[PDB]
Amino acid sequence: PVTAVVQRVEIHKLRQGENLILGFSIGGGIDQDPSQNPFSEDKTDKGIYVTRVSEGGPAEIAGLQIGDKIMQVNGWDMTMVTHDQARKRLTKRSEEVVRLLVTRQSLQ
Amino acid sequence: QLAWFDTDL
Repeated sequence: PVTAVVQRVEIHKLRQGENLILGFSIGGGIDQDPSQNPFSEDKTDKGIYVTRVSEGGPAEIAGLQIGDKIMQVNGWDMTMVTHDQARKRLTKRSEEVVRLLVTRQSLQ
Repeated sequence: QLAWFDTDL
């Protein structure tokens, strides 16, 4: 049985003109083959995983870690979305602060 | 068919 430990990470986007940046990369999504996930516990997990964190970027200072699984973003579930949907949820230009619920640990 | 891949944000 799986019990995920979730914690929060608040990222403050960087606005370089018309260029909004979070400073991290995401992989996964229900439309992608999960057997290829390089972090996942269960190779059938189609969740959204953080694959990279940019040095000196907002995500780094916020505490996001490579390998973290994104469960939610500003209230929106991220457990069963397509890669594109995941991206759209994390790229709302009108939002400056993106609040995340992530898991980098299981219980036991 | 579609492989696992990542995108930068």
